[PDB]
Amino acid sequence: PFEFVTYSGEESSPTRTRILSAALSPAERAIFDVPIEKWLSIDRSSLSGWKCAVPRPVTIEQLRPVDPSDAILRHIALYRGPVTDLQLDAIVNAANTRCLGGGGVDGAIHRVAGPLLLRECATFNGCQTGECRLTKGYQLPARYVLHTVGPVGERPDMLRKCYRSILSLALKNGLRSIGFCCVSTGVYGYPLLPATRIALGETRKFLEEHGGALDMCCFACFQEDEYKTYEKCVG
Repeated sequence: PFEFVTYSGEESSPTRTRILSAALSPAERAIFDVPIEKWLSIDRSSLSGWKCAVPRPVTIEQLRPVDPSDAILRHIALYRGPVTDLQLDAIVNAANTRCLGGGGVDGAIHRVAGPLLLRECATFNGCQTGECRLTKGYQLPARYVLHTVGPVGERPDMLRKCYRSILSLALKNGLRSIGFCCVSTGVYGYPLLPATRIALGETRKFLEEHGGALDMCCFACFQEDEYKTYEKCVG
């Protein structure tokens, strides 16, 4: 009934051309051609080209909410592991401005999802800082990927704007569960604790104003320092 909103903002190309010129099998081409709106509910195993690349996905049912009693914290969990394990409606990819893969979480999301993720990214012209692109998740257990570009260094309005762009696209398109990674921390140099407070603060904001639209915001903390910082902040 609705066309998805796939970019939160308003609108090198040789590389994009080369990525898009690569041959596809007929089975891969059929996956790539599924309309973005249908991917959420399609039976992915009905497509002969598809498989899930994560042997034991983590489902909503397996996540421990921070506090079941609380109207907000029943919808938040922490996960000790990579965001790519999470079988949710979307996971967040901490991309760069080119939005064509890279190192760290960007690179691992591309490896698990398979080469169609890169190909879909090559159909649009990058992602501005503060904004979010939506793509299918291909071989990930999660249905979609929310590609966001965080700021370099400690720019709080810009980082807030990432979390807003992500949560706003999720609400508009009916994505009810989101797996977050730690945007702008590590090599982009946003200090970990202040970044974490922005992430949790914006998420709380959304959960207060839009209770019946979001079932679960999961914060995947692959590293120990990330996990302990989030753990201390939430309870």
